[PDB]
Amino acid sequence: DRPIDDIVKNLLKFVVRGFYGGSFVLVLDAILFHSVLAEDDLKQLLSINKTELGPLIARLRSDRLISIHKQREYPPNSKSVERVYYYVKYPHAIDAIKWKVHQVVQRLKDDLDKNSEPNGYMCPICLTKYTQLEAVQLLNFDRTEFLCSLCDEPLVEDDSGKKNKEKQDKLNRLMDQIQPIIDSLKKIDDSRIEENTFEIALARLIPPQNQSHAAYTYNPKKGSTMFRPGDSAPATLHINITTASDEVAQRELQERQAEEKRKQNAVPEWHKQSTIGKTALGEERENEKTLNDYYAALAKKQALEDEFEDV
Amino acid sequence: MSHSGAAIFEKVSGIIAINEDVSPAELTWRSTDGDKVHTVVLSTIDKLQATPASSEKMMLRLIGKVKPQRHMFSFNNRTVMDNIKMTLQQIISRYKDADIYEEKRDSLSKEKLLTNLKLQQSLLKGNKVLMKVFQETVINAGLPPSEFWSTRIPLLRAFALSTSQKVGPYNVLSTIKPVNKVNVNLSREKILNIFENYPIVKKAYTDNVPKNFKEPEFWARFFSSKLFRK
Amino acid sequence: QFLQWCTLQPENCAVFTSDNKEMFQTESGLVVSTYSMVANTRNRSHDSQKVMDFLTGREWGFIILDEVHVVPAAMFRRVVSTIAAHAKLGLTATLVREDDKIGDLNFLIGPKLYEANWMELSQKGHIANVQCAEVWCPMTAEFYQEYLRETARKRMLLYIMNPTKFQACQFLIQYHERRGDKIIVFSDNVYALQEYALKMGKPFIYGSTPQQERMNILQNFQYNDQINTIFLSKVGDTSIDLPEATCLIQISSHYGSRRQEAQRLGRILRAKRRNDEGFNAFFYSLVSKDTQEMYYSTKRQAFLVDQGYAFKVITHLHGMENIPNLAYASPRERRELLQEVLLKN
Amino acid sequence: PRKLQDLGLKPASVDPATIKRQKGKITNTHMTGILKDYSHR
DNA sequence: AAAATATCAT
DNA sequence: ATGATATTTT
Ligand SMILES: [Mg+2]
Ligand SMILES: [Zn+2]
Repeated sequence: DRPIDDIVKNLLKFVVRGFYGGSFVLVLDAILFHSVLAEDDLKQLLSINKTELGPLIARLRSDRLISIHKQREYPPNSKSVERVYYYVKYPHAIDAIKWKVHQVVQRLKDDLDKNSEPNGYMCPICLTKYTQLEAVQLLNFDRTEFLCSLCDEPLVEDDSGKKNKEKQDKLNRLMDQIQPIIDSLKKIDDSRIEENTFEIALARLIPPQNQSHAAYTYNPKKGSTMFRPGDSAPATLHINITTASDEVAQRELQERQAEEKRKQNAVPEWHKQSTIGKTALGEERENEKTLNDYYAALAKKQALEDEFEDV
Repeated sequence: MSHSGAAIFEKVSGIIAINEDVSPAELTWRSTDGDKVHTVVLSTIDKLQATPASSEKMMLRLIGKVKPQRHMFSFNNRTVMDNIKMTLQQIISRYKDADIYEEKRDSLSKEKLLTNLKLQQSLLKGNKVLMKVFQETVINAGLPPSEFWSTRIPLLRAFALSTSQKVGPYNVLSTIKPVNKVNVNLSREKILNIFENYPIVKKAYTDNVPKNFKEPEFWARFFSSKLFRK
Repeated sequence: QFLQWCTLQPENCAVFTSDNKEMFQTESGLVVSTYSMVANTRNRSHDSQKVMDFLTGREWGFIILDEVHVVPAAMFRRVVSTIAAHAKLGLTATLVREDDKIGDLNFLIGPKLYEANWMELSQKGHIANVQCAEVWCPMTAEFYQEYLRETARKRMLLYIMNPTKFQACQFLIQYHERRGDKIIVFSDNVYALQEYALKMGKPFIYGSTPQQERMNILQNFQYNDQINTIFLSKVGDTSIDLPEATCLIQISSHYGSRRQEAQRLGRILRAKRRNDEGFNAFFYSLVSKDTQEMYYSTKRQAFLVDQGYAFKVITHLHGMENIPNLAYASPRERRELLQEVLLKN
Repeated sequence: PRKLQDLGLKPASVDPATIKRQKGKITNTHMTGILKDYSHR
């Protein structure tokens, strides 16, 4: 329950809200409120059919903000069914977010750099783009205009010359609107996050429904060496108050223990006295009351059977 | 965390929580919808049983004092069960231990010595021959009681000093050694020394004497607390 | 012991024993072996032969002849000649030998450099005090009559299996087990050893026992409360360490030989609880009155008398009659045992 | 993770491929079973 | 499990 | 010189 988990949760919520639609927020928030959600349970929670949930789950899996886990279940009174669970793998989600943010920033930076380059040329008819260097070898004999090789028609200058400021504004807007992600990423990198799996995610589980069919458990097959891709990750105190009666009792027990120890090391009888001639082996209560009454007079004068183990 | 976790009760999923602030501590499980709520007081619970870790299925059953009452809880993750099981064991053992214990259950001036009536009675009760002579010489004889103690001042002073002297201060807590289950012994003199040397323990004790819980449970909590370590 | 008390590492330690013939490949190191392996001349396996050739190959600086009281044997003398060492040291506790070969040690290894007083070390608290005793076990009339007629070699089995001796051994073990004392009962006669052990439901060690079982019994008897007493044989008479043992009995023993008596007594002279105040180990010798065992026992304890130990004769064992159960109490049981022992020869 | 490290950013994940997945006859007869094996101390 | 060589005592 | 017991090897 470290604050790092909350920070990562905030990063995921902000990223989903800012870079995904509405239903995406619903799906990812549910698996963020509940550590692991079954496919059937998720549909019931959001009241969205399978078709609607299709694009949401698939898209979130592509960006690796969510992870899937398929396991066989054996309900007591139903046919075995393969269930699907969704949970968040923080190391992958953070890495995917970091790379994607870098790519978007880099792409805009490259676009801004490219725009400053000379416009170029393009043919109006065949719509073939000619660069400044490439067009300079196509000018006619009269040195008047550039002629397209395919069409033999004058070329027309390219646009985007005046967009120089537009790209800079676009880059400025993104960085202004992406600052929370950068701050969250910096905090995440400062600390360390342990890799999450289905078993670990089940710890922070809040059951969605009273009688969900899916069993939110994990019982891997015994002695199964099979490995699947993307399925592995890196006293009581007793107190006894002693009173006078107990104190003397403890002393008596200690004395008895000492006596037993002394007797243990004592030499046998046959080793102490020379054995030769022995046969060969082969009322006061009334007095107290009258005193109490007398003293009382004084003071007045002055004034379901299963395997189990004990725990 | 240890206090709260996910569990299934009566084939219904829900959240199981442990409340220790309210005495006695109680365990309450509530369904996801909240329509179903069950509460069990740990004081009544006596024995706790858990399925072996080898078994795939995980459950915890609590059986209380009487057709004994039983309460069974099922968990999803094994780690949560261990934390819940450990905390329940601590409280169950602590409450059981308390039940076992319950089942077991100037002044030296000559003038003031003469005037000290209570001291005279205490001495006379303890001694027999002196009481016998006092009865003869003050009940039927009629000699003034005050005059009798005039000639027995040294005996009266010695008796008073036999209970008006106290041992010197010492590091009481450093003498306590716990010596898993560990037995540590305490004595009334030991309890008094702790209160005198450490007023904070006295302030904590006075509040909880009859109100929070019985005295024996206090020491078990105290020795298991970080305050004792500090 | 070498590992526990020095800086040497396993790289330089190799044991040339029957269990394993591992040899050290380091430039130099310690090699511990046994007399039989080195002394053997006629038939030795090739795998052992290579290690033996390795032993004879390099020149050694030091050679320790542990238990040097057997070197003067007919064949063990070859160990000194075969192995070439500059300095040879012999270490033994009982420099006693029935024949006149003990003096030969002075020209096989070297002069007797040093000696220590058994009594002196006992006072210093280094070796536990022992109160030796020699219990006299009378032979019953039915048993005794068969003793006289039988021949000498058959004579041994009559008094070793004396029913009175059996009762004495049972009483001493029961009495000393109450005091929480570990008891070792030596018996050179294998048949008597097994018979006593089976009746008493206690373990035993001798030649037939494998190395693994023998070690297991030794380790178990050292660290288990239930197994307080174990019987032994000639194998354990010499050169074994076991601090737990405090008491000791011998129902039967080899012919008159001071070496075995001293060695058996030494088995309980290193008790860890020797410095405790007012402690005395025990050493019991059960013999049959009027038999040849009395002659041997007197001749078998001469070395102990010279060193200082004194033997006390115990004619009567107090408290034996009150024992609820005593073996061979009924006359029928004695007769059955007499027939069983007689059928042996 | 490799691309992130090359770009100069600390990666929070690792490549899954780097993960690691992890006698002779006994003469002492009558008393063979009662005694337990105290191999070490 | 059976052979063979030593050792320790008569 | 013989008989026990122990040890090593095949
Ligand atoms: Mg030695
Ligand atoms: Zn064109």
